[PDB]
Amino acid sequence: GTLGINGFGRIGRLVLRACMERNDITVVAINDPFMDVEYMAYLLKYDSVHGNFNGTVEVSGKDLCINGKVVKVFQAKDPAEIPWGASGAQIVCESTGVFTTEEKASLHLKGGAKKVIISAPPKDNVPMYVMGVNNTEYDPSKFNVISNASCTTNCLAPLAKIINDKFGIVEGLMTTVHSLTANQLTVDGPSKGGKDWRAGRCAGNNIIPASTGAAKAVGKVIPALNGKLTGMAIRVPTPDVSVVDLTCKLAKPASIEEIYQAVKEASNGPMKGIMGYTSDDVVSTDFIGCKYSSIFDKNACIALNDSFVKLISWYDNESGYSNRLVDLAVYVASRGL
Amino acid sequence: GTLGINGFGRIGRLVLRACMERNDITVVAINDPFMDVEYMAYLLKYDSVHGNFNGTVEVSGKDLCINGKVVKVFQAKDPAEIPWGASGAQIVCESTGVFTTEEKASLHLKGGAKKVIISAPPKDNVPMYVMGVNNTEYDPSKFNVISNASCTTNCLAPLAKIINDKFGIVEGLMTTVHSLTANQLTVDGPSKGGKDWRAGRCAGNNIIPASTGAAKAVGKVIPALNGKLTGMAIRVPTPDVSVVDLTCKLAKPASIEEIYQAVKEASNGPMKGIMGYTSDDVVSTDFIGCKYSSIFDKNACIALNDSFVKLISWYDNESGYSNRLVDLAVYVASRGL
Amino acid sequence: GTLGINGFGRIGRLVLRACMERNDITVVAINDPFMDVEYMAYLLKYDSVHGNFNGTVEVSGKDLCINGKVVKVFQAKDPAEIPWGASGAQIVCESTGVFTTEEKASLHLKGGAKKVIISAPPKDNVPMYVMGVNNTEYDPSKFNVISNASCTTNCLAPLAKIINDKFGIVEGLMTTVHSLTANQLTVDGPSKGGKDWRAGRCAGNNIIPASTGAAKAVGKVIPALNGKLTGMAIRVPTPDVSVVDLTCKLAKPASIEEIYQAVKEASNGPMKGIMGYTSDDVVSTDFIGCKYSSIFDKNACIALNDSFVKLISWYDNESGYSNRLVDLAVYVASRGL
Amino acid sequence: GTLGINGFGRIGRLVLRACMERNDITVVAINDPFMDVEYMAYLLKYDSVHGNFNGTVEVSGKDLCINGKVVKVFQAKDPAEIPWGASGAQIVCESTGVFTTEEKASLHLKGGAKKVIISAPPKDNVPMYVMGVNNTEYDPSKFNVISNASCTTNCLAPLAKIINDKFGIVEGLMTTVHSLTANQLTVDGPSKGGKDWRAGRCAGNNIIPASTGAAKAVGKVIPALNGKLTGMAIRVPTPDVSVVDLTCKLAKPASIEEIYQAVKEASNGPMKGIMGYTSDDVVSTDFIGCKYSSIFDKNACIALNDSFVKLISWYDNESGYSNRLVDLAVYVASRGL
Ligand SMILES: NC(=O)c1ccc[n+]([C@@H]2O[C@H](COP(=O)([O-])OP(=O)(O)OC[C@H]3O[C@@H](n4cnc5c(N)ncnc54)[C@H](O)[C@@H]3O)[C@@H](O)[C@H]2O)c1
Ligand SMILES: NC(=O)c1ccc[n+]([C@@H]2O[C@H](COP(=O)([O-])OP(=O)(O)OC[C@H]3O[C@@H](n4cnc5c(N)ncnc54)[C@H](O)[C@@H]3O)[C@@H](O)[C@H]2O)c1
Ligand SMILES: NC(=O)c1ccc[n+]([C@@H]2O[C@H](COP(=O)([O-])OP(=O)(O)OC[C@H]3O[C@@H](n4cnc5c(N)ncnc54)[C@H](O)[C@@H]3O)[C@@H](O)[C@H]2O)c1
Ligand SMILES: NC(=O)c1ccc[n+]([C@@H]2O[C@H](COP(=O)([O-])OP(=O)(O)OC[C@H]3O[C@@H](n4cnc5c(N)ncnc54)[C@H](O)[C@@H]3O)[C@@H](O)[C@H]2O)c1
Repeated sequence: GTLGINGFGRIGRLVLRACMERNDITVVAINDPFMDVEYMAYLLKYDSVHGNFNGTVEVSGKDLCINGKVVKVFQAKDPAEIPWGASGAQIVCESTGVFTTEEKASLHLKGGAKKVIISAPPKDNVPMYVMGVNNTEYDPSKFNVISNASCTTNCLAPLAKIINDKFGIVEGLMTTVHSLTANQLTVDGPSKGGKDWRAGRCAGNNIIPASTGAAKAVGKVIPALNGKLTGMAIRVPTPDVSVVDLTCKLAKPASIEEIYQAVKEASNGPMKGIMGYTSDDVVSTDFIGCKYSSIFDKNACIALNDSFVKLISWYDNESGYSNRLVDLAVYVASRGL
Repeated sequence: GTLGINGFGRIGRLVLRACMERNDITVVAINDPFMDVEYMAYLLKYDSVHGNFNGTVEVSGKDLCINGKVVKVFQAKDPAEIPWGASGAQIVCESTGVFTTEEKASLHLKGGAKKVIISAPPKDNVPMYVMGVNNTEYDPSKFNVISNASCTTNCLAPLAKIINDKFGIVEGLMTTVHSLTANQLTVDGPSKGGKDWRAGRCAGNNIIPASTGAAKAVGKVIPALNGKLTGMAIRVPTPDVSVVDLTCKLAKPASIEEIYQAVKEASNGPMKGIMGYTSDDVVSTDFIGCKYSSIFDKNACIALNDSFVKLISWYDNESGYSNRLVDLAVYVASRGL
Repeated sequence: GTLGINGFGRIGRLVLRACMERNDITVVAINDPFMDVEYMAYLLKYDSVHGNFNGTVEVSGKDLCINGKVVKVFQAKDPAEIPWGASGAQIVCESTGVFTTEEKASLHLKGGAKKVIISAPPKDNVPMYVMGVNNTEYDPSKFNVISNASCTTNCLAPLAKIINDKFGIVEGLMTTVHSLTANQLTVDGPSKGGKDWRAGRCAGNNIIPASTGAAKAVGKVIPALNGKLTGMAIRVPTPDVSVVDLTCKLAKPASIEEIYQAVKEASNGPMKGIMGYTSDDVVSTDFIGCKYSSIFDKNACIALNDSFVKLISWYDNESGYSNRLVDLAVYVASRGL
Repeated sequence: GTLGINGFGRIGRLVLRACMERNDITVVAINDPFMDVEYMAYLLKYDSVHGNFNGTVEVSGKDLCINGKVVKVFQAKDPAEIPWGASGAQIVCESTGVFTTEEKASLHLKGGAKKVIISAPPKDNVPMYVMGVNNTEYDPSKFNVISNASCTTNCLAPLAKIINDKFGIVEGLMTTVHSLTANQLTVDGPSKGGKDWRAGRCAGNNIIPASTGAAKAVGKVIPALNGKLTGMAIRVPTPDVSVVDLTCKLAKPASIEEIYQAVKEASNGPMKGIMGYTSDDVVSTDFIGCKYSSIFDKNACIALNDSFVKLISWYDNESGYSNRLVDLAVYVASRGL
């Protein structure tokens, strides 16, 4: 099982770091036109959130040598031009943020990639898989280009699945309090695209409302919840770790204690490694580098009555997501190509 | 109408700044044992959020001279010892955070104060008034010690009143994304009281869940909503301005447009000066120094269906609250003593 | 005296805000291709540091109406294409950051501008004027394109002039602790140009060393100090206000008290409005919106001996600079064209 | 070699974490009256800078069990009352910040401690040792109570020793750009002691000048430099890692390259483990958890001429200092008692 990364950004670099921990997938090629091999080596070795790379990075010459293993480096604007097949890359992690359609992401298959995982929710009807929710619905004969959804969908959908299966979600509304991202700016200025005028405001001293499609995305991943969730985000100045705040009306009565046991039962059985739980007095920094998709915080939750609850789940939007994308690439490899 | 301030902290100092804008109430005495007159002058003249004091501050000698008017200064630990009557202070703004019972705050009446406004939700059954919600229920013959509730209750209760009167709230759950406060710490350490273990975590790099009684407080201020709201807070690193995120099931169908008109109608009529609205792409810094209790953000709100909505309202937790406390002191003066 | 702004960024917008306070210069046209008239109106009305615009902004139709006065708006990538003469703009404030040569900035004169002020230190030998230092050396018959230097050069050169004239600078080394800027990124990523690899690291949680040419620039503005100063910057997460820390060996003995009087004498005479001083326990937020170039902080300075001193001067890098650029445009207008 | 910790704050807790990495010293007792055993366990297991404790923490019952080893816990205000001898603690790390005299810190010897290390510069003439500078001057027959100096003195004195021995320091002035500390406040308020009025200003949005005695302290640790250094600090909002900026006139000519080799030679020989160096484009976050006292940043330094240089050295003020205090406790144990 071999992996190519297009776009060596926050997700592309932490996907690389996650594979270097992992014995059943290897990164064999990277493409990023806005950094040479030496700048790629620097942004890999040093991270302002995730700390110094655990291992060795050197430049061998238009290639990286990461823990002693050769990683071919490319600088191609066009996906059709990256020689993925020559490099021996079977799956491409597409993490540029700018090839989020089947039309655009399928051009990677001309380079000789077998499968493409988009690291984003798609602009079209590319199927989204979330690990431990609907990843086993994946059909290798039907799709070559798939999406791993967003950080937030990977947080919310495991929690929503547990809740819906055990109690039933009638109606739900999510807020995500979300750490800041590359789309935001250090000082007030024109947003790229003049599209989210608010995203362009000084990131470090503002609470910034954002639209997110994450909650409607849970309706694709869990069709039972189609039209039962919507949601909004609030961007805050912290550098990493985000929190989903899911308000739902339940079809059956459930105490927070009953919900906590339902979560604990799934975390210790079918969603081992994806869903986690805590009863500790935790704060966002406590999950930097957490590999779980979703950590249910028992003591932060509040119920109005047995039927109407607000549930709090943490997620490392950088590190948790990247582990899931590597999980899905391992899973997709096991199903053939 | 004359005002004494006990506790020259964030609320005590901005109450002073609000009165200096105001022609129908004057601050005549301050008490704070943890700052001398010269340090009081400094913390008044300079503010990291609210900017340089608009006017003159000098030390005349154990007294302040603020815009040319003498303000007597005291350094008394015990409220029974502050000579409020001698200084000519009729109302005491009690903003220490440590005399939030009738038992403790009534000791100010021994000093010759006529009325006490607690600048906090009380630990006992002191009545809470919120301006433009239930302030006209105040009976001067029945209470000498009253509370102005919290910043958050002053944000949520005007919005909840508008919504409940027009559509009816069945059930509601609030999240407040709240700017950081004096209870928090710059670095991880023992909380004062070892009570909110999470509040003691490094304030500047963490998202910190908090308990808040603000939403249950709306059930005292609006008895129709007793038991219909609860709520939680999330402390974030921004220095000022907070946002209430009210998820409610409504008894009547309402679009966000219908809710926006209901808010606009109340902001331009009975809640002039308390409730505001915006359709601009606003972010938290845009309300620093806003005197409104609550600014409804039309474009941040989201409805799941005609009956289940999430509403977003901003509030300057420092400046908006302080104006309301000065409003209530003016109102309480007009009712006698 | 009329002013056109090319580049409606942090400096372009605060130059506009400074002129709206000012009765002897008017902004008559703006050019920015990366924002339409409606987005320009938004970024003008709302500021995360400088607060809500003091006055009215509306869109009249591909034009702004700012405090009731028409400001023509353009969206041209090429300076040769902006019709400055048609709009009646005599001086162009060139604040894009990308036309910092005479070759590139002189193309504005094809549009019918008479004079160009670059809002940056130049990449070539365009002359730099600093107000109250060497602005009277300006020869209108010799130069049409001039530079206003940097924020830091405007802080350091008034202080260096006072010190050098009174005591004599033998050798000096500057550090500027500098608030974050549009060149920085919210999260770790490729710098624009792959040039300052460090500038591309997460701005909000890092102390970031930077190169600055500000101190060598003081050697152009004050030729007596050519080769006597160099300097470096440290970027820190605060949103605005910077501090120059000038370590100098002096040719004559001077106590900090003697230096404080020298500064006070110049602030109250020849550098009225440019150089300021404080003996208060000030912190960076206390100078947000300060119009001075340089505020000498007496109590932060330290001398090793009568000859070797470290001097601390604050500056609002956004607001102070923008006032100086408007000052220089008023001055340049008074000298002819 | 056994260690007791008085004061389980940032330094007390990271001293514990450093010993748990270390095979030649064991923490056997902790005293902190402002946290019970359960709150001590929480503040040990979770850290907003240093991440989750690497190992196990449980409460056995008024005792901790840390990686399976019993650590006795006390809650005594008075040092004379802590039974250090009963617990088997030979050295006491005194890290409260409030027993920084021989008079006060010697009361720990009544509890049956043999030696006391103050984790601070002393208010009196307690001797200061810095590891790899003057620690071998320590005489166990002459002193039972010693100081490990400050974080900054441990950064500056190794660098100053290398520079002075090789080139000679004529005169030097230090600035430290310093991460925020427990003395600072989240919002503007009275400083504890009304002493550093500036330290009491909102920590997260301000650049705050501070006095530091660190540079004069280098004159005790290196008597050759008595009266040759002074220095000041600037507190900035970052949560950890600080940078010393040493401007010195040298007695011999030295290029930054010659200084870099002098540092490299000492880092790889006599100051192995204390002094480090980097030529990478590093930023403060890159040294979180660095165990070095001082990391010389070649590419951030600047020389005016061969004789007058500004040198930049990083230090983790929390983690680097704590390792040095554990180093000194190991060293002091090896010399007898
Ligand atoms: N960071 C998060 O919290 C997060 C979490 C989940 C998903 N995502 C998604 O992942 C994607 C990337 O996010 P990010 O945070 O890493 O952003 P980023 O800006 O840090 O990374 C994008 C990278 O792609 C590169 N790139 C741009 N155009 C390219 C091209 N034509 N070919 C190759 N490389 C190109 C850029 O140079 C950059 O390094 C987005 O779709 C985003 O929505 C981000
Ligand atoms: N800041 C906010 O956002 C906010 C908003 C609404 C209400 N409040 C409430 O207002 C109160 C004060 O809040 P704050 O933010 O100003 O806190 P703060 O810590 O800034 O102010 C409290 C002040 O009281 C002084 N004080 C303490 N003990 C005293 C005594 N015995 N006598 C006199 N003065 C004494 C302290 O020195 C300090 O200056 C609290 O009850 C708080 O919950 C705060
Ligand atoms: N902010 C500071 O502290 C500061 C202080 C002094 C000087 N400066 C200098 O001023 C300049 C601008 O700085 P800033 O902080 O405002 O940056 P900014 O990024 O906020 O502003 C630059 C603006 O120019 C626009 N622009 C880009 N290309 C253009 C083009 N071809 N035509 C017209 N407009 C174009 C951009 O859209 C943007 O709005 C730089 O040279 C900078 O070094 C900045
Ligand atoms: N954090 C740094 O960067 C740094 C670096 C080097 C040295 N220091 C020094 O170390 C000392 C502690 O610093 P810190 O940052 O850990 O501060 P801190 O406030 O985090 O820790 C002090 C601890 O001492 C406890 N304490 C107070 N009174 C006590 C008493 N009578 N008995 C026992 N415990 C008591 C407090 O509860 C607290 O947990 C200070 O002298 C400081 O100057 C700090």
